[PDB]
Amino acid sequence: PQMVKISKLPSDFTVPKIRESFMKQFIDRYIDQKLRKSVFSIRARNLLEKETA
Amino acid sequence: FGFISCRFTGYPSTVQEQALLWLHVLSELDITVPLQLLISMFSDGVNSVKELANQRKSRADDDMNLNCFILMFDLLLKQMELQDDGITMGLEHSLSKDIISIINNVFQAPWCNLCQSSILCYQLACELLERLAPKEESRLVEPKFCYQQLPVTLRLIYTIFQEMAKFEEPDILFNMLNCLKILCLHGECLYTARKDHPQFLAYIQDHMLIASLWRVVKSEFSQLSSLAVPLLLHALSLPHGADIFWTIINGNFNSKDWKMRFEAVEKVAVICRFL
Amino acid sequence: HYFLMDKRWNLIHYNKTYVRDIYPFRRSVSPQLNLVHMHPEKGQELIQKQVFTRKLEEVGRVLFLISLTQKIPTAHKQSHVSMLQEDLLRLPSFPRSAIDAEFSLFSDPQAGKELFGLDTLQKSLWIQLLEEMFLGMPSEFPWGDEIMLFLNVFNGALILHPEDSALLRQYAATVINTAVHFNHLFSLSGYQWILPTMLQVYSDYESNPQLRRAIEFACHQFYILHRKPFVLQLFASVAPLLEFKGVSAQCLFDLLQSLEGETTDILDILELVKAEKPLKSLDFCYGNEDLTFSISEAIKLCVTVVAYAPESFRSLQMLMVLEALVPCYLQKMKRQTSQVETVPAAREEIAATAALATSLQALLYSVEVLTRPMTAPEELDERISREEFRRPRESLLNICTEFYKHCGPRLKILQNLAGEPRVTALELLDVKSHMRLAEIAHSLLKLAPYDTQTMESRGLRRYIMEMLPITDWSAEAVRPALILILKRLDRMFNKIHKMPTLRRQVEWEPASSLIEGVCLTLQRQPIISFLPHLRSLINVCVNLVMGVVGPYLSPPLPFSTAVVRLVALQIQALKEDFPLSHVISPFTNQERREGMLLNLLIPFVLTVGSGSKDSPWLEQPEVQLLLQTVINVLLPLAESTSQAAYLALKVILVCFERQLGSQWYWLSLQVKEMALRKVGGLALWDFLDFIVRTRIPIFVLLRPFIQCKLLAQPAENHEELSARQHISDQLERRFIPRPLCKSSLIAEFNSELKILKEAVHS
Repeated sequence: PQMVKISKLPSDFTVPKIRESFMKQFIDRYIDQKLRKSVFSIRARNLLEKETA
Repeated sequence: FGFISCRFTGYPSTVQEQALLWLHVLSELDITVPLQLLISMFSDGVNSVKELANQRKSRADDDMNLNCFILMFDLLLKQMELQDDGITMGLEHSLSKDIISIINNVFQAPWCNLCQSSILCYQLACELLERLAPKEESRLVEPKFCYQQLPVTLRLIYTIFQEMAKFEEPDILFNMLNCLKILCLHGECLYTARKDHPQFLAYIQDHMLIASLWRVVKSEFSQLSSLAVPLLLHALSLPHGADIFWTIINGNFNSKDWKMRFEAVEKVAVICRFL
Repeated sequence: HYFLMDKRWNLIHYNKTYVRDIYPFRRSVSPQLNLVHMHPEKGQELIQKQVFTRKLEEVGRVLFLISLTQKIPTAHKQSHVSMLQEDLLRLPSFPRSAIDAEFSLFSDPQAGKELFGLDTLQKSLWIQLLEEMFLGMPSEFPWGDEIMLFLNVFNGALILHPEDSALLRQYAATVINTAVHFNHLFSLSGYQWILPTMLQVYSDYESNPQLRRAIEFACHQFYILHRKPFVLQLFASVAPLLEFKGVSAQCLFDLLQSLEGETTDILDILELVKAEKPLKSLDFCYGNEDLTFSISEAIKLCVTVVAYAPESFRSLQMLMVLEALVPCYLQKMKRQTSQVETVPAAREEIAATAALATSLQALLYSVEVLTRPMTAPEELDERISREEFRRPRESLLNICTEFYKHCGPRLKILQNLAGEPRVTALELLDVKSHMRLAEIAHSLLKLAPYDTQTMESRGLRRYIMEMLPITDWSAEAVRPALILILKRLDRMFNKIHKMPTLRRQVEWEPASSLIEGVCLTLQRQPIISFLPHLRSLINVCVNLVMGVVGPYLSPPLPFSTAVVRLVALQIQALKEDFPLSHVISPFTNQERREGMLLNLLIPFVLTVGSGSKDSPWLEQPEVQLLLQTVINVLLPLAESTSQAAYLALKVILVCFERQLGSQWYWLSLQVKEMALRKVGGLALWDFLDFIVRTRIPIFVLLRPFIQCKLLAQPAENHEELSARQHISDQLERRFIPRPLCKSSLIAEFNSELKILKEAVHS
């Protein structure tokens, strides 16, 4: 099982266990803040927005 | 705090919003305004708004009033995080009753952006109720009258149901059902109503409780039913609930209108999902 | 009123229904329709009824196919499933039929909710049918982009009915079933077909705690099955959706924090999972007790994806994800350590900051190919290449600046509250890291003079104005980064000042921002003043502010102010190595003294003298030199030059009043000589009126000459007559105490300077 090995790391960073195959295929391819929750939810529920999606 | 206090005793939302804003700026700096004075001046502000609306009606602002109330709830929450630390006053507390009365009046008071502000107001009221609650669900079930002279929590439950009859947005109904869950559960409001105010509980059961909980049960918004069903079971455990639910089920499922049976199937399925 | 209708078959056609769906046969005789006039309400009622019947028919068709598949024996299952899959693929209208809805009929208060109930039933049935097809196909089925054609239906069902708990848990169960079954597909891809939709729904319905809980539970199960590949696919599918609508940078952090902690199953999703066991990692390599997904692990994953191929597009996607995650992570750490006692949390936060520092130093070390300048590369393609060049560098600068700014003072506070001095002040972002940041910024600056968007880049501006000042610049090891940045700035500003006037089209707001960053660095650490590149940069900036034809367009107010502030700070730092006389010498010559007065001298005196009651930034010899310069512009003349000289004299007298000290008699003698020579000619009376108004310490000395002698001389012209009369009125029977904390005087000086500057060029 070939695992991702990278050079020139600071020697204090251990690369996570990621398979080389996956890495290769991965690389190749006013209180307005509070009201933002309600605005987002109402926009999402609107039939026009669902129709557009 | 006389200059802030005077702004609320008899002025419209335009005058009161300035004071609430420059009290919000004080709260942002962790300046502990005493909670009793804050509650008193907020009660004065809500009463002044209500009196001015009554005067306008008799002689014969909405966003302003709602924004004032949002700032009011927000300041109450923020100042309770600097003073009421380490202890959760029960619903039967001297200041918790005053906060409940303020929330009651705000809900009763005449209030795109309007919908968001309304949702925010109900959310802040729910947060206040959470703060004033024992913060622990008690046992869900146990194995005319005078509208006043009732505990403020019973009036708040009554008005939350009354207002919920007038709304359809899932966010509004979710926040209102959350307030009821804090009141009906998380505190023996309806239990104490049964023990001490049987007539009020009978009226609520026969007229608003189960009918409105049944109305708010929908399959599209199962978030609402997630709160409706525990409240519905708690209502059924209470007196007069079983009969009303029996009449509702019998009338719906035996209806000749196939659409009514179509809807009742959904309602009962969603009730069963959250049993 | 008018509806298309079929009379042979009693059908009234809903507008959004495709013709070929209802009339599918290509027989010789074409369908015959009628343009029937109806009352609109009656027509809509008929359409609602017939659409409901048709939708019930479709429900029955799906149910019939489901039952047929389930009746098929254990053998013939794969053959039947393959037949179904190929039939769906060759069906020209499969996803549209399985995913559409009657949005024009849902809104009707009558017969609208019944259609919605039927739609929820149909979507759930389609999900069940496609899961039945998937489970029965070979687990190693060679898929492609066609799997989306079958997965979009799932996503479609989650767009229409996200808040339906039955639909939501059916979706989660079937997606987990497909992830388990098509394990190899969903260990490399597949989540990219599904995760963007789930993230969009999670961000959209923030107000729905049940939906968010279900999505978080599903993502937790995904991490249980595929651990690191799933997180990488999650970041790759959230990178396009991130915004700085769109998936926010906070809801992603909320999803991650839900991932790290175990979540309860409120909707009983697991009971519908076909492989319902205690879910394990589908890969033996990831088989471990790694059920906890720390955010630090996500940061390490993004750093690793960048380190693998720094210039890849996926690299910049993961850089964007890191830029979204790190601020939220730091704020969350601060909040957590504030909510709990400092004694136990101090060690945890120090360790976490050290881990993040090592991760970011790994990210900076493992990226040296982004330090390279943009190799010289239709026009849209070049702009796309420039954006792809600038994006990773800007993101790296933003990430490192944010982390350093937050964790500097935070680490100092923690070590103060650590309860033990044994904790050494670990220098986060060591010398090589600072060099990396400087070389990345150097590449961006080398691109900047040709791209208006590169100099306006927020990452480069943040690094210059918020990372250079923070760095110590005391140790010799770190200084070369600053020297490199200073040399790059000197070269770009020299090129702007050089022969090409086209280069001067560069927007002066980013240039002023760079100069302000240099000023802030110099003010924070005066030790950097001795750098020769800094002196060259200041010289180039001075040559830019002065109108100089390349061996013209005057720089605007912000750039000139920044340059003057830099000059003032440098003079403050280098008391004698950088004299102000040196700055003013190359401009004391005639034909250039006006520009010096109106562009350097007056702005310099306004910047230094104003701002406080006392201004000890400028020493006495410098004040003497400036006074001599102004008087030499005056005494040993053009009208505009004289006006500028008198304005500068007023500015020096007011701003540097205390510094003059025992130098009022000589000033009075010089002013008396100016009056005798009629140096000003015009506006000299304005200068005297100013002196009388402000009653500056020279007013008491010049009172006798102005009163008894100057007013005795007859007036020449009405223009001077009015000023003389105003001065006489202001002398006696007029007190008018106008001065007030020198603010009004400085405002008057600045306004007069602006007016004179506008009048000169016109």
